[PDB]
Amino acid sequence: HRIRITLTSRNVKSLEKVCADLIRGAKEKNLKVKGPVRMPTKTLRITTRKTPCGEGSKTWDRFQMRIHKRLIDLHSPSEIVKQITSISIEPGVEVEVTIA
Amino acid sequence: KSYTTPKKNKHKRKKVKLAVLKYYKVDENGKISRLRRECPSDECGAGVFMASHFDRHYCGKCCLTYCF
Amino acid sequence: GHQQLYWSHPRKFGQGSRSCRVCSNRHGLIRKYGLNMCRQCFRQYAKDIGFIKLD
Amino acid sequence: MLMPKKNRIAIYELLFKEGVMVAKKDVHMPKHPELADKNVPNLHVMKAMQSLKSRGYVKEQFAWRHFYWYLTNEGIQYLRDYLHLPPEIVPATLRR
Amino acid sequence: MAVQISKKRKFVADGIFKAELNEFLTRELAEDGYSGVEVRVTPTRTEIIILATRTQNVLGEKGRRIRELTAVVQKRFGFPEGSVELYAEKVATRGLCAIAQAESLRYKLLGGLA
RNA sequence: CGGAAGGGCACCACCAGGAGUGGAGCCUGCGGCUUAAUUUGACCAACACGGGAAACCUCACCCGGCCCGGACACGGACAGGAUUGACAGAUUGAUAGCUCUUUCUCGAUUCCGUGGGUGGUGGUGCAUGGCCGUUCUUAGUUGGUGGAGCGAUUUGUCUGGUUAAUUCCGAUAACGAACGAGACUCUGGCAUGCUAACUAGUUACGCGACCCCGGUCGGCGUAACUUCUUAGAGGGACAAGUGGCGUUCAGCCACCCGAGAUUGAGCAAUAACAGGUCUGUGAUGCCCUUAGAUGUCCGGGGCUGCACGCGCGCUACACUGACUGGCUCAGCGUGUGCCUACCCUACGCCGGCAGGCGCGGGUAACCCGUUGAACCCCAUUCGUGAUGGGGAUCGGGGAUUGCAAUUAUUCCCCAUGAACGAGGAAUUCCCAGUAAGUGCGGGUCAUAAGCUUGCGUUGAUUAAGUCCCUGCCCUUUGUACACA
Ligand SMILES: [Mg+2]
Ligand SMILES: [Mg+2]
Ligand SMILES: [Mg+2]
Ligand SMILES: [Mg+2]
Ligand SMILES: [Mg+2]
Ligand SMILES: [Mg+2]
Ligand SMILES: [Mg+2]
Ligand SMILES: [Mg+2]
Ligand SMILES: [Mg+2]
Ligand SMILES: [Mg+2]
Ligand SMILES: [Mg+2]
Ligand SMILES: [Mg+2]
Ligand SMILES: [Zn+2]
Ligand SMILES: [Zn+2]
Repeated sequence: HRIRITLTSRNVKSLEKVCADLIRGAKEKNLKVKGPVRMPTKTLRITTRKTPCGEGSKTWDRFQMRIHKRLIDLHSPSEIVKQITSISIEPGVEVEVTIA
Repeated sequence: KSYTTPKKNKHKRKKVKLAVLKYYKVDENGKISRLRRECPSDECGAGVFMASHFDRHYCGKCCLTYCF
Repeated sequence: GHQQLYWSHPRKFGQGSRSCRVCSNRHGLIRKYGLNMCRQCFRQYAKDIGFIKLD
Repeated sequence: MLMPKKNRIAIYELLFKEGVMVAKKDVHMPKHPELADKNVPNLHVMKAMQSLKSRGYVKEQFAWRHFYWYLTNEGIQYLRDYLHLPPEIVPATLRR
Repeated sequence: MAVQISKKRKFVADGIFKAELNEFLTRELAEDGYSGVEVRVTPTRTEIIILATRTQNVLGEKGRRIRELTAVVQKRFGFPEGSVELYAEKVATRGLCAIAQAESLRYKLLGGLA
C-alpha cells in the first residue's frame, strides 16, 4: 500500500525529469502523492596534487562529484508500482523501491 | 659484483636403481613377503611403505615417526 | 618448508598490503570512498569516474 | 611450472567449456576465484595460460590488473586433441 | 541486497567500473574504431552499448568476438550469467569524433606514412 | 639579447600599517659529517616537496639465507625412472629437506645443455609520450580584403584618455573579424511570491511534569502551514537613477533607493624551458642485469645516526596574563571497504587516567548529533619574582595498537623545571568578515597532525596611491648573435 521510491542520481536535469515524469504518471492514474522531497546534496570532494612528481608550485585540484537524492511517496498496490516504475527511466538515475 | 665465500651447491638427489625391488624378496613360489614396514594413515592406507632408518621409522606424506 | 615462509609476512595493514588498482603502486593512494587507486591514476580517470572540477 | 596433472586438466577444461578466462595479476592469491574447487592457485592459472600464449594458442590483453584470454581456433583444435574430445562439442563462445 | 553498500562508494564503484571497462574496450577494439561505451543499467537487465565505427569488425564472424567479450565482462565483474548484453552501434558522423579520428591517425602512423 | 632610453603594471613590489620570520626550545626537510648502509629526485621555479607522518611491509640501501614465478622451440636422460616434496639428528636465525647423513615418495607436470625470453623503484626526463610547474594568469596573438615596399616584411596591433584587461573610447590608411581577456560554469548573499516535505521543522491544540490564570520543557501525540531547514524552477543589478568630473566620448567619483553598487574560485595560450617526473603505470626506445639475479621472498638493520650551517612551522617570553570552577555558541565533513584482513559511536558498569567489559544505533538529513569545539564571557587564586609564565630535558610507573616498540609508535600519572625579559644584518604575507587569534573535520592512518587541504568562530590597524626599490611587459634604439 504505502510504497516509497527513492531516486539517486549524479545529474540534476535528468533526475528532475524522472521524478516529474513519475508524478505525472501518478496524477494520470489519479493517486494521492507526497511531493518530490529533496535530500541535501552530497558533495564528494577529493583534493589531489596536480603534479605526478614533487616539484612545482604546490598546486591542488578540487575534484567533486555531486549526488542528488529525490524521493517520492505513493499509496497504491504493488502492480501499479511495477507498472509505473518499469516505464520511463533515464539511464543515469538509480531507483530503490521500498514497501513499508 | 664479486663474492668472497664459495657458493652453497644444490642437493643433487641420488638416483636409486630399481628401488621397488628392494621392498620385497624373491621366492621360487609365488608368494609375497614384505621386508620393510607400512604406513597406517588415512589417505595412505594399505600398501604405502615407510622409511627404514638406522634408529626409527618414518613416512613422509602424513609425517609419521615411529621412535625406538 | 619454502611455501610455509614464502609470503608469510602479515599484510594485514600497512602500506605494503594495499595497492593501486590500476598500477599496483604503493604511493599516493586514495582509499577515500573506496577508490583504492593512486593519485596519478585518479587524476587520469576522474572525469571517467564522475569527479569533475566544477570548482 | 611443477603443476599437477589434475590442475592443468582443470585449467584446460574450464578454458574449453567457456572460451575465455580472466585472472588478476597476482602470484600471491591463495586460490583462483572463477574456478575455485579443485584448488589451482592463480599462479598456476597465470603461468599455464602463459604457456598457452607462448606457443600461439590463446590471445591475451590486460586491463589495469586483469589478464583476459581468448582461445583461438588452433588453440581449440589443440585443446580438443589434448583433452581427447569429439569434434562436435565446442566452447560456449562458438555455439548459440 | 543484504551487503547494503553506501551510496557514496556506490557511485564511486560504478565510476571505477566504467573507467576500467572503458580502458579495457579501448585496448580491445582500437582496430575497430572504438569511441566509447554507454551502460544502460536496468534493474535485472544490463545493456551495454559500444559506440564505434567498424561494427561488423567489432561484431565478428557470426558474432563470435562480441560473445566472448560478453563472457569476459561477465566473468571479470562477477555478474549473473545473461544479465549483461553488449551491443555494437555505429557512431553518427564518425569524422566528428575526436577519439575515433585519433585512433585512425594512430593506425595510419604505425602503418608508416608521413 | 643589452652591464641603453622612455612609458605601463603588480601587496608573489613599494608607501601607511598589521601579524610575523630571522634570536630561544622543539618539530620536520636540505647540505655537511659519520656509516655495512645512514639509498634516491629537486638545490623565484630545491629545501612540512615526491601527497615522502618509513618500527615491519613500503624499500629501491646494507648484511645473510630460500624460490623460479628461466614461457616456447631444439637436442640428450629415462615408467629396467625424468625427478617435486620430505619428520627425526647435525647445521642454520629460522620447523628454509638451504646444505650433510639416511631412506619413503610424487605420478611426466618436469630436469640437464642451447637458442629464445621475461622481470626490474637499475641508468638515461640531455632519447621520449602523457601529466605538471614556470614565463603569466600578466595581456598578449592572428589571418581575409585595402594602403606602403622589388622583396623578406609592415599598417591594422596608435599620439593620448580610460579600464582589472590589445577593456573600450578617440585620433587614424585602414575596414571588417577570430583566439586570449571578458562573456561562461560552480559558489556567497536576497525572496513571508512558486514548488514541496513523519529521514526537516514551525505554530496551535490536548495530555504530562514543575513553579507562584500565567510561565518553562530538544516531555509526549495529532490540525493547519512552509517563516526558519532542505533544493528545484524563476526572479533579482545593469553604472539603472541623481549630482559632479571627462571631446560630454569611453569612463571615474559621491549619494538616494537598495539583499547586494568590485563574493570567491574553475577553465584558462600563438609560444617557449633541453625546468620536473623512466621511483605512478602492463606509457616507453636504447643500454644494463637476468639464476651466486639489480627478479622475487624472508630475517635483521638503515632511511631518525650529530662537533656545524640553512629552510618550512609549533610553543612561548606573560597581568590584555596563567590557574581553577561557572556559563554559553558552529560549519565543513566522515563513518561497517571486491581483493582487503582494518568503520563512527551512543548508553550502562569498573578504574584517577589512558583504558577495559557488556548489550544497542548507523551503508546515514534516520545513529553518534541539537556534533553541549575552543577562543571568548562570569567568579576565584596569583602579584613583576625566570613566579602558579614557559614546558624542553630526564627518571619511575600504568594502558592501547600491532606478528614485533629496543633507537624510547602513541596516550596517561608523578617528579625533574632548560634556554626564552619582544629578537642584529636581513626578510615573508596581506587590504574586509580580510589579516591575526581560536578550535573542528578530511588526507596519510593497525597506531596517528608539530603538515597539508577544507570549515566555522572572535574579528581589526592602515590604504582607495605610486614608479622610489624589486620584478615583468610595451615602444624606441644598437648588434658582427639567428643551434639566438
Ligand atoms: Mg607511497
Ligand atoms: Mg600584488
Ligand atoms: Mg646533513
Ligand atoms: Mg615495504
Ligand atoms: Mg624502490
Ligand atoms: Mg618468481
Ligand atoms: Mg605491453
Ligand atoms: Mg625477492
Ligand atoms: Mg622560563
Ligand atoms: Mg627523560
Ligand atoms: Mg625573504
Ligand atoms: Mg653600437
Ligand atoms: Zn603416510
Ligand atoms: Zn595507478
